[PDB]
Amino acid sequence: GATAVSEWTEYKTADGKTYYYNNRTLESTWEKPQELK
Repeated sequence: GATAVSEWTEYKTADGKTYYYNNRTLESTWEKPQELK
């Protein structure tokens, strides 16, 4: 398994944006990792 659409969680900010947070790595980001659609 690798980049098989997963290892990322979505979150909504007060601003009204949906960001993501890699759990396995614990890394947040605003840009989607072309594997969360």
